[PDB]
Amino acid sequence: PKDYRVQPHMNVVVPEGARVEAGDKIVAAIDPEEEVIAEAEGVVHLHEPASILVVKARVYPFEDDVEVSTGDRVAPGDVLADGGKVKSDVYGRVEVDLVRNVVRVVESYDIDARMGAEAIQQLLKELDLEALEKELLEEMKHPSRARRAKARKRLEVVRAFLDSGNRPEWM
Amino acid sequence: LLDLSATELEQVLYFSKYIVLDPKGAILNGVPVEKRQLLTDEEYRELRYGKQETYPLPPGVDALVKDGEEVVKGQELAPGVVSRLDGVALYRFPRRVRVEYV
Repeated sequence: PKDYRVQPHMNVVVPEGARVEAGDKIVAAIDPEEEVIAEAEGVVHLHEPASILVVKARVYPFEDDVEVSTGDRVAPGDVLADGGKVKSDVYGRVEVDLVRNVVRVVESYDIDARMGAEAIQQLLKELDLEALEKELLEEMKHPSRARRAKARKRLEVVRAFLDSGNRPEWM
Repeated sequence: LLDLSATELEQVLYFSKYIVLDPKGAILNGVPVEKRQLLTDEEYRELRYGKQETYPLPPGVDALVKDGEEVVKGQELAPGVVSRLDGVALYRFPRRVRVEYV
């Protein structure tokens, strides 16, 4: 195992645990000439990176077929690559990496999100006075003393807003 | 009416920039999406980039992880860096290539 000190001003197009025999350049420096050639046979490793960074993505390798492009929220199961053997497990942006031969996807979503009072107001409008009345009409009786006191004072409020002609959004 | 904590959760997002979790969501942070729970903006911002941090390394300080490799929140990525989030690990640039060559 000859280490060979690769200076940073030299590029390296080699994945970790790759396969190289005495004819395939490893550290292919930006600069030609003197650039290291394949030294004998065997695998290849990488030591002391300048930055070890983590990512909220998940790793999905592939050998062929790239149908999912870059930047699309792929639902947990939507086929990414390999024809139909590679699927996603979470939504979010897909960054295809032809260099390492692996398509990943960062965990993200189009979550609706607000702040302040405009945040609450919409959640008030969205509140269906009706369904809650039934839900609590059961949550009052069937549960014990724990949830009873809850639905107790709770149901009365909405009940009030109903027999009043004023939607809670006016609050 | 709007099933939130009678005081705390209210004041938390009423004046502050604390994102409410009204409609939508499925992605988590360890537990299924919150239907009405209103994670503070800290917990909000740490959902998109919630694993996307560069941890620089001093020269001559190898690693404890070989490229693409699942890390734990607080798992020592390197002999001088302790990561602050889970997910997978990645490399940057190569300064050493130690491996069997006949």
